[PDB]
Amino acid sequence: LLRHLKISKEQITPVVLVVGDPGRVDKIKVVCDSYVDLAYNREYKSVECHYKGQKFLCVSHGVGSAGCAVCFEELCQNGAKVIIRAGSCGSLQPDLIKRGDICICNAAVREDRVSHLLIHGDFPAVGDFDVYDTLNKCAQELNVPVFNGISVSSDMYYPNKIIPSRLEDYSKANAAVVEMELATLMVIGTLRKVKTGGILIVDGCPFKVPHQLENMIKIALGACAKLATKYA
Amino acid sequence: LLRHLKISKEQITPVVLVVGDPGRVDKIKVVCDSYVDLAYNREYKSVECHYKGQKFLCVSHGVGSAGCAVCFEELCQNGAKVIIRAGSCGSLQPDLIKRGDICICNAAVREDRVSHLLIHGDFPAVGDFDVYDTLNKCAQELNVPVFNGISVSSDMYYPNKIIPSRLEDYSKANAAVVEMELATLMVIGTLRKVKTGGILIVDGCPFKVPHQLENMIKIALGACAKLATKYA
Amino acid sequence: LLRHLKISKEQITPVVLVVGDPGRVDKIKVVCDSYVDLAYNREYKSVECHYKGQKFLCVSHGVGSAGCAVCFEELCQNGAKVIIRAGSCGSLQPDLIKRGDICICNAAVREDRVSHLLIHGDFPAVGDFDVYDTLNKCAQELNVPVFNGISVSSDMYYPNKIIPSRLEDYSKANAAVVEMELATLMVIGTLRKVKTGGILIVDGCPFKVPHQLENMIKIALGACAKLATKYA
Amino acid sequence: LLRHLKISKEQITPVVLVVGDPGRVDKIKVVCDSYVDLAYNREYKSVECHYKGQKFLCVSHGVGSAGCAVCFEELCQNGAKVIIRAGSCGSLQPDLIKRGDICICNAAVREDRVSHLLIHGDFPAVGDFDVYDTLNKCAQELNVPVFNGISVSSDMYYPNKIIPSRLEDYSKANAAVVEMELATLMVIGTLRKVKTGGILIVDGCPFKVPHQLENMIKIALGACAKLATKYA
Amino acid sequence: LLRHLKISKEQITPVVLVVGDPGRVDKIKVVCDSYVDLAYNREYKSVECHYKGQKFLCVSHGVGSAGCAVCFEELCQNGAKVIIRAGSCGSLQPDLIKRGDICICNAAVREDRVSHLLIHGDFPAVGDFDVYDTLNKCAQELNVPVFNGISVSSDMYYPNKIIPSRLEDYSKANAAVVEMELATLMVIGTLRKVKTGGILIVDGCPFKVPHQLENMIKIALGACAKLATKYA
Amino acid sequence: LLRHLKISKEQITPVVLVVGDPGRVDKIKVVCDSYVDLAYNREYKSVECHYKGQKFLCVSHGVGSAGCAVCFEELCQNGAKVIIRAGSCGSLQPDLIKRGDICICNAAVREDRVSHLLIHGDFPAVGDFDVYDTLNKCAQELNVPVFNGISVSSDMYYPNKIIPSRLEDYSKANAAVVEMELATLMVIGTLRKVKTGGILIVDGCPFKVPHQLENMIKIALGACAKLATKYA
Ligand SMILES: O[C@H](CNC1CCCC1)Cn1c2ccccc2c2ccccc21
Ligand SMILES: O[C@H](CNC1CCCC1)Cn1c2ccccc2c2ccccc21
Ligand SMILES: O[C@H](CNC1CCCC1)Cn1c2ccccc2c2ccccc21
Ligand SMILES: O[C@H](CNC1CCCC1)Cn1c2ccccc2c2ccccc21
Ligand SMILES: O[C@H](CNC1CCCC1)Cn1c2ccccc2c2ccccc21
Ligand SMILES: O[C@H](CNC1CCCC1)Cn1c2ccccc2c2ccccc21
Ligand code: NA
Ligand code: NA
Ligand code: NA
Ligand code: NA
Ligand code: NA
Ligand code: NA
Repeated sequence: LLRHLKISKEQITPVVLVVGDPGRVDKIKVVCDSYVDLAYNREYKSVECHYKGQKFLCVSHGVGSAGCAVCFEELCQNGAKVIIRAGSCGSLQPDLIKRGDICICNAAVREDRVSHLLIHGDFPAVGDFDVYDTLNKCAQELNVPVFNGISVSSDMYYPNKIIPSRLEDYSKANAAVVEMELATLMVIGTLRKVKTGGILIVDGCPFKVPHQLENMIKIALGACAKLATKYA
Repeated sequence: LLRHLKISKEQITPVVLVVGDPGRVDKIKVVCDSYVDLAYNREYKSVECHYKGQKFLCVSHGVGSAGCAVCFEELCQNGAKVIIRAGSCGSLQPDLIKRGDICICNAAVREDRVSHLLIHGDFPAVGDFDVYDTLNKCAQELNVPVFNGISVSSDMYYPNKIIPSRLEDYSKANAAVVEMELATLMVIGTLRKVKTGGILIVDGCPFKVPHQLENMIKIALGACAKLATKYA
Repeated sequence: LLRHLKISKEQITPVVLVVGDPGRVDKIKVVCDSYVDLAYNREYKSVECHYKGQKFLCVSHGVGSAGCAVCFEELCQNGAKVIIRAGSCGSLQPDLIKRGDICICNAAVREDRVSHLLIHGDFPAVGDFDVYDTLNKCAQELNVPVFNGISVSSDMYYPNKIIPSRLEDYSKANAAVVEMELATLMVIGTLRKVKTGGILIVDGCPFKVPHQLENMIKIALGACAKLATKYA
Repeated sequence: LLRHLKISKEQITPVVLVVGDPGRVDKIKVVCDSYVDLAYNREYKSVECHYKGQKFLCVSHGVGSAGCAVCFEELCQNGAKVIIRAGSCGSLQPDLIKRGDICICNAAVREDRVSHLLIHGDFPAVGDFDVYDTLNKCAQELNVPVFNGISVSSDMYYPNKIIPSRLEDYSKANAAVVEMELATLMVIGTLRKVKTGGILIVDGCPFKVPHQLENMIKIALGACAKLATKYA
Repeated sequence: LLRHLKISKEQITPVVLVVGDPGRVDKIKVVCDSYVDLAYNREYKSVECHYKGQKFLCVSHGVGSAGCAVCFEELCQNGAKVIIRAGSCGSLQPDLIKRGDICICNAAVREDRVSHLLIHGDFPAVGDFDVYDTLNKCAQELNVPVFNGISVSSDMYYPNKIIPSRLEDYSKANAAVVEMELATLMVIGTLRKVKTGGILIVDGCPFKVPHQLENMIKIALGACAKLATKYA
Repeated sequence: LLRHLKISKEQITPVVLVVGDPGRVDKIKVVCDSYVDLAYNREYKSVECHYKGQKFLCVSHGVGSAGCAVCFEELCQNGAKVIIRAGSCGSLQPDLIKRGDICICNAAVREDRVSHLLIHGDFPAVGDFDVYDTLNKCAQELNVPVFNGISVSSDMYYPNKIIPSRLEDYSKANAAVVEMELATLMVIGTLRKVKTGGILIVDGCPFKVPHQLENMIKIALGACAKLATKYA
């Protein structure tokens, strides 16, 4: 069994949908056609989802880059071929990207540590195009407006007042949103030959919805099934 | 209510015992005299422990520095005065520090990112002496052998083969153990005027027990009650 | 007139094809339907290309990141909306990617300086998806096999023996090819809201063709015309 | 003979008191019960002190981290087991820590270079607890009020106006005092398995006494004798 | 033949005058006594100059550090013994150093990347004294007033508004002028045992002539002939 | 009075000769024509030397960059115009530069901290040419063979075995010698508009004489008198 996910390599599907909150797994699994509870250890909850004729895991990775890296490494080193993260984010363009808006991200700022412990900082955190394109196409098909851009992946949710946050810098650099895991997923995926992507819903802004969440989940599930079809 | 711990500032005790696994909270709370379940959100589980006439929270912080920082910031900014982490670690001195051995750590290597987003890297991750001294004294009283030293707090649990891990370097520098949160707790505590400490049990070695865990938990609970007495 | 390109903002087309060698501009312009020589100053040669009913500039940017940044900034700050770089590269996967092979790159390693003088190193050098997708589709249409991957953009062509080159590190990290400008183009484009892309032909390997070049040029010209159609 | 201290390894006592000024050695040695002048080379003056039945060296280390490292390395590599630095410092909390106040420090900011040439910057500069506890206890016994905290060890005494000093940053981070050697002593001690500590008297503030110095010296001498007793 | 300069090692003279613009080579070669056109590839134009009885190449290196490094490495690894750069620069002391003024520089700020890929950043970018002295003496002989100082060699000509430029910092540090190649030439020369120097004419200021250019060219040619005499 | 040198600004001569050891001041002052003892505080000993009709201070600066910076800042901010360091060094080219050989250095590697706390690391540590030329000319006049090159100024005299020393790297980069202060003197001098230089005698090699010292001192004194003549 995987040391922390507590599942076997035989239970790892080619496509895996990852989310941060173990509770969101339970909310996702009930909107699939059926499911099989697999394991629940620490913040890592794993369920096998059945959707549109296809099967793919949904696994929670917990909050933050170092914790999610444990999850992602165990999946990538044991059979996963596609990992899509669905999660929440904050808007770095509050005049254009509002609460409830959905963003499909192709790349990320590596404001973590574990990616730098894996490869030099000059290396890009970048998603797989085919995964990005699949998420965009599933949204168009469901007639759900979405934004596209770069996510700032930061290990600091609560800032202090001594070292200035770089969020305003990255906003001026046209980063779209902020969250805490995407860049780690992307680097690990690139290093391990796993195709990755990310779809995120805005729930706040670091500067001065149920319908949207349902839509984002449908997009994420729709894309997982489309990609899973290729590997079946 | 605190955004992620989902408890109120009135429920925050002066002393808090933190652990990584929500399950370990449940294992700890039943060996106290009594307890009050408070909240469970994401990987953050909070319980009020009653032990030796005193009361103190036990809260899980999840795996990894960025995730535990969310927990620690919410406690430090809302009334906590003492935070002791009890957890697991790997031995960096396998000829001297063996599986099951217990280490009480006074300082830590800042191989994370969030501490660096809070204060310059030259700043030390260091625990409070009185907390360190209390944990040592509780162990002596229970006649439980312990080691003392520096912990390497690393955001990388699974290494890759491109960038060498610094664990051997830090072993040669006489670091005792490795784990993934202590340095983050220490810096946040220093910045926020919260006294911190750490007690850890060895469960592996990155290089070439139930009785010990019970002992470590007794030491941690013993020290929490001693410190809580001062604030009551 | 632009200070170094020596053309006017009115002569800047929405789509620009950039190459390193002023001579390659002359080789490209004669395979278009017609052309208009615009300017030639330093290594910056500018020609207006007419191809498949569309018009777009072809401009040389010279060798190396600091020199090409002068070219790219003048285009991005004066009307350019799409910049595609067509150039040469070295294979970082010599068993899979051979001399003459063509690579369409979505992202790049920022081993330059000017990108870091513009934005923090954690920021990704990433291309525009629509541009990447257009280059891939034009190749499929012409039945020309291509590879896709990350380029290492390095300011050091001739290494010395004191500081080890990171090329082997990035090869192990699954970077596909090496060249000297793509990452600079990508960051400048992201900062300036300009869509960028890159198509490259392998002409060597840092470790132990005319038909292919013609094909790569046809792909690059084909994609420029397709994108130019949108802005006309 | 040691290359720069000009004493023999047989003259090295288990406990050594270090100070910056060779003159302070002469002021310290005359308040002991008796003494033996050993050597004086460059700024390194060594005397054997006899106090409360015990013997321990008092050695000057000069101004600044690179110069004191020569002194500390020669002691640690030739028999020293405990090194206590007694010196002066500036207040980083001028509303709380005033001129003449005494601070016993447990850790330090590594704003030097030599510590970084010895071990990675993430490593903590931290003192030995038993040494820290001994200095605190000797002060309580003599009824001498003291403060405890982190020292900023900076290689820059005279700032210029181009690069901002980090002293205000570290003050906001709750560093207590500033001086120029403690962090270097701590890292060298940790690497060499030597127990270190520091006691400092405030003589200024970087921002907007004889009785206290006598008290601080008594505390330092008192602690040296207590520690020396263990090794005799 | 050299890969990019397209000349043979037999055509490399001991002394080489380098300039950025291929056009400036043509302007320089006609004021010599005679010349021999050698090659023109990319931005690298090479001509053999005959002046005051001596012979030395004049070669263009293009804009920017990464591009000029290709030129400089090919010369230094194939016989060159002295390389003098003559070029343009911006004044960092606008009250003292005005448009048209000439500066002979002995050292440079390494705001590039390739020098750092060759040797650690602490290493100085410094010119050869004898070359510096020769340029100064040739100016005195021609009664041409000149300034002397440090050049900032920056890879960023067009700044953006997110990361502050260090030009004001270096101006306060008494750097005289800014340009984009000198530091790269100096480090490569030091590493390869080639004597280097730089003479520059002010053509702007980053903050709030034909006679001078002719004078600067005469100085540069005068110094090349003097140095070439030693090797003939 | 200057805070640490304990002399007045009126006692500061335009030319100052600095050495590390207070004892070397006493050895130097007796070979001048006459002298005036000024002050002795900590490792800072100041004497007014009379030589060949001129007067100039000789001041000891102690061991190491942070300590000598205190000395150099007090001189540069209070009237000094020329500072020459005479000292010892280790050979980084043991096959060419042997024990007793004398090296006159024009630039230095900034392996310190205080220079970096004053100005960004890309800035060169470089000496004044006129000072360098004067030292070379005084040696030629006395028929004393000398070498010229770059010094590595390192804060680490005693290396440990965890982090590799860069001395071999810098030797391969053609650095001539190693010592511990020159780079700090050069940066401080450049920032403060003080002309600096360095002359050094080899007394060891980090890898696998009285007549020479007398010669080096004569050269240093000879150059001080020549420079002092200009300011009198
Ligand atoms: O809300 C998610 C954060 N979700 C996680 C936080 C803890 C568990 C789930 C996005 N987000 C940020 C991510 C990183 C740093 C700062 C922010 C931020 C600021 C304002 C609004 C949203 C923000
Ligand atoms: O076992 C804990 C790790 N516990 C956490 C891991 C995930 C959840 C709980 C200590 N530990 C390490 C911490 C950091 C990096 C490497 C190691 C390591 C290697 C071997 C043995 C123990 C090790
Ligand atoms: O050939 C292009 C380089 N083209 C430019 C070089 C000068 C003008 C045109 C790709 N390339 C590299 C780019 C960067 C660093 C190293 C290499 C490299 C090594 C071997 C083979 C190809 C290589
Ligand atoms: O006074 C000691 C400094 N003692 C040494 C200085 C030279 C010899 C002895 C503490 N101190 C500082 C140490 C570091 C950097 C700045 C300061 C500082 C500023 C104001 C007041 C005190 C200060
Ligand atoms: O003009 C040369 C630049 N020449 C080159 C530029 C492109 C081809 C030739 C000096 N220069 C700068 C060099 C670096 C960065 C900024 C500046 C700058 C700013 C104002 C005035 C002059 C300046
Ligand atoms: O001897 C002087 C050092 N003098 C000072 C040392 C303490 C007081 C005086 C040159 N030197 C080095 C300077 C820096 C780092 C390493 C070395 C080194 C190694 C071997 C031989 C000479 C060496
Ligand atoms: Na977590
Ligand atoms: Na983390
Ligand atoms: Na160029
Ligand atoms: Na460049
Ligand atoms: Na000193
Ligand atoms: Na120092």
